[PDB]
Amino acid sequence: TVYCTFDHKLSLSDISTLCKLMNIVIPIPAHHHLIGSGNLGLYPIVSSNKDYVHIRNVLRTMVVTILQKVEGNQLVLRKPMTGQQYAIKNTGPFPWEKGDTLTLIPPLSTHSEEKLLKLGDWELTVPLVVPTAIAAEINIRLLCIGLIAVHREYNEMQTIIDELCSIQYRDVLIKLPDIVNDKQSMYSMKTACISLSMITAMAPDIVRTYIDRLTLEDHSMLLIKCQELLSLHATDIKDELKKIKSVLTMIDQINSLTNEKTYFVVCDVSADNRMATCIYKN
Amino acid sequence: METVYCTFDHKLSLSDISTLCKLMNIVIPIPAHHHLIGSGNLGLYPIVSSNKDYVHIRNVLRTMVVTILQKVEGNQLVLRKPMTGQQYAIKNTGPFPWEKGDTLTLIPPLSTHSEEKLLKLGDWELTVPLVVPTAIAAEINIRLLCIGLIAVHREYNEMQTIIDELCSIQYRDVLIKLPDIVNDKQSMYSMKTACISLSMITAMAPDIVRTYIDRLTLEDHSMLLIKCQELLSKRTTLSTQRCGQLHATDIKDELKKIKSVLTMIDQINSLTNEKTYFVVCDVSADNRMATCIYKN
Amino acid sequence: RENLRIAARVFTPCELLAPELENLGMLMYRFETDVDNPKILFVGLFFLCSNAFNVSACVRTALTTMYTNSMVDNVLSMINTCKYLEDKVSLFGVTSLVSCGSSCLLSCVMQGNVYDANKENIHGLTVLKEIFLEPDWEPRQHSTQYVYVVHVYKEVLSKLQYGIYVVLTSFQNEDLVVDILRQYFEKERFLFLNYLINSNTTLSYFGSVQRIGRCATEDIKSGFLQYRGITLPVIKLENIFVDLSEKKVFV
Amino acid sequence: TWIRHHVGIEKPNPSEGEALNIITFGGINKNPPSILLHGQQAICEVIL
Amino acid sequence: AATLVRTDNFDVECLLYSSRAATSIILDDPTVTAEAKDIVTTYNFTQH
Amino acid sequence: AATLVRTDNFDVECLLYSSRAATSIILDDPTVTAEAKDIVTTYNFTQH
Repeated sequence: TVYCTFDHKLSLSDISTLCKLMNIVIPIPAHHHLIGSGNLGLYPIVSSNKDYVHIRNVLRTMVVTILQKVEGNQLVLRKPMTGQQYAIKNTGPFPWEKGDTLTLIPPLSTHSEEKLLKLGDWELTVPLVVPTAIAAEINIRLLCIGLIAVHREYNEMQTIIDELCSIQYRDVLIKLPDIVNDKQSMYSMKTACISLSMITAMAPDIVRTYIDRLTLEDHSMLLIKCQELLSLHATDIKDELKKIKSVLTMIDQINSLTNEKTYFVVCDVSADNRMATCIYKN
Repeated sequence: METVYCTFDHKLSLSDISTLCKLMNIVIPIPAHHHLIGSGNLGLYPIVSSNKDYVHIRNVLRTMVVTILQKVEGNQLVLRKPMTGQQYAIKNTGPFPWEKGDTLTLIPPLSTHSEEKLLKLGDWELTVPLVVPTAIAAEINIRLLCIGLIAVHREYNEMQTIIDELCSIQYRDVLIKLPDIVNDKQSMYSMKTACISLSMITAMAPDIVRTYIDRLTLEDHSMLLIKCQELLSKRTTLSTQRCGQLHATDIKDELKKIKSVLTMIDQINSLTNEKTYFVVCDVSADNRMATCIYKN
Repeated sequence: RENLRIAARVFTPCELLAPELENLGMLMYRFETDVDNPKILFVGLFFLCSNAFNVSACVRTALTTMYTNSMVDNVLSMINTCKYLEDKVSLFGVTSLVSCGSSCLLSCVMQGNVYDANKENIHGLTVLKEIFLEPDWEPRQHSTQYVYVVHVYKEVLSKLQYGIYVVLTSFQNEDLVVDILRQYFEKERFLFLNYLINSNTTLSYFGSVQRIGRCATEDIKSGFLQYRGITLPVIKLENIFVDLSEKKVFV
Repeated sequence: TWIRHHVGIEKPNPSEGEALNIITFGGINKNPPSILLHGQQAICEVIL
Repeated sequence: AATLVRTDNFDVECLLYSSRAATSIILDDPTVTAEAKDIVTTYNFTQH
Repeated sequence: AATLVRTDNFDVECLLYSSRAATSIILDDPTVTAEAKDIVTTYNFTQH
């Protein structure tokens, strides 16, 4: 239990907004029994350069809590234990099909201003909760923006970004503007580049043959699309096992790049789909 | 709440109640949608043999809620779902022996159609995932991928004996034959999305890494540049002879190549890892059941 | 009463546990064996830190003199003739209740704090001082740290040499930990990007990290162990909620 | 290189975009100076 | 030329006056709570 | 020619009938399980 106290008296509109906002994950860095206005939420970091991946890294470092039982200016945050059941109100604009794993993502800046809190040069920046599929999708897009923006053209950076950025998952359009192009993608691409070099050097003889053998036997239309992208074996089988194991491990590494740690596992969903129950903590 | 009650559609025979009493502890995967019928959405019968991909099978088996049988009533199944970090008891189903401290996991059943098919109640049956150690799970994954790769391959006069040497595995003096034979497709699982995606990764890697390493080394990288020169030059010693297009590529082309090669990895996310569903603490006598703890 | 800790009774021949029959709280390793009568055989952390490459020659020969008999010589030969290390030996837990019989009985804790019974003198994990390092942005950041064990290999032109590291970090996230470990380990990593192609031994990575469990920041204290007068500097974690997780490899 | 050599800076200051942008986040990797007598000092600079 | 600036921190003991009954203090009964871990029980007294 | 098929979704209320005493139900006495925590002591209970 972490009690928050803002030291500043809030109005009835503020207590109505927090009553609307009850049962939401808020991350804290402090790990004390007491927190205040300075450490609550994500505003004490989102003034430093506003970089999405920077917020993502420190948000990985943060310690997550659940809002509970606001008694006026005092604000209970439960520290939720491992694998126990907890009720979460959602903020991500999604339809939230049950049983999927959930991660915790930096807030994608919508054009409309937030109505959560703005009080005395301090807002309540709440990070969103998303499914792991669209989380990995966003991380793919981050890595891809760096792969393209290491390459340099004039009036083509905008041509890549405006086509790529607006994505749709479960009838929801989101976008990520103003990428600073830091070297974050360069390191997290550099180990990918290393691993793709290893996939090249360690990939077996069966597999790139397996394309041509599959195509020369039979054909399918998605195989013809893969062909568009494309354009003796005398008992070496333990070597083949080892090479396929190495290629699989490189794919595990590049998957561990774009993967985000699942923070929640959904069991029951309300019909309004504002609150859902989970049984997980990392 | 803590437990789950399933109700069978039909009454149970005497041999069927005897089968459930033989199987009174087992893992059962259930989907997230709580279906109260004891014939629908339990044991994963509705997922294999109705929608089969072997990446879909591995994905859904990863995402399903494991739940262990506890007690059989006169009509209903009592199914307790595990809490993480606590002890439970598992009766042994897999062929491979359990020893103490082993990490356990759930692989899909090697579904030859010669099994005894534990329940068979009017076109509905019960197939359980095999509780198996983790090194075995990696090994069986790689052997199944090897069979699915070399099965499509033609004009090998050694094809029957190399499929035999793939299907023969051995681990702690318990042999099993892998059912991925000469492609009867009883349950071959067909692994076509998996094999095409693996070969797209091993296909798209060298030219995307070539288009990157041909760029921006005016500073001393000297840790990736010459390293990737050696890495590319071992496997492809003769590099870029005919050139295909003679080096006229698009920024959108490299965009699409990067996006596809990063999408296929998160498609083969299912064959990426295996999670330790159980860490067995002690093994009971005669290796028929074992008390374990639950993780993930 | 109440316990809530998870233990396992253990039979191991008494030759291998030479100082670890005296100082309670040590990491233990499972070593499966193709010999069918001892299917599993249990290995001391310091016993494998013998042929770890991090350990300097003085500490290595000192604990080799703590670790010289015929049975240990044969077991070290078996470990060296194993191709890789990390899945022929394996992490197992923390020592409590040495019995020292003929074939000695060991309790070993999987989860929870390290205590036999009656909850007097709750023991702690004992790590050799050479074999750990804390790569982090700020050392001992705010509060309690997660303790991980990392196996790292090295290749000096003949064979593979394994190396045993222990990291202590405030980061819980395994992705953040492997991202700071690649920054620590990049040099020998590029050496293995050279090596793993020309190698034919079945391995696929540079190292792997696995969580032991929680510690407490104010409960880290220095000291030494001594067996037959061999003073050996150790850093003793005091109260440990043992929380094993999966192995996470990195190349 | 010549400017750094004359003003007395270590020639490898870059490290993969500032240690993968944690020296963008800013901090200490160096040993602080081995001898110290009077505590803290920091002198800024305006050109005129 | 240059106007070099610098700040310096001083160790200052520093006294306070206050008139009597300047501010009032209301306080609850302190609340007692317990957390029972597997090896210790942490007791916590909060007072508002 | 061309024949064109269509799925249409409908929300339908269903009338329901039952006999005089169609089922007989057997009700547990409810057993108040007192869970204790630091702040809230949720007293969950069940009926079988």
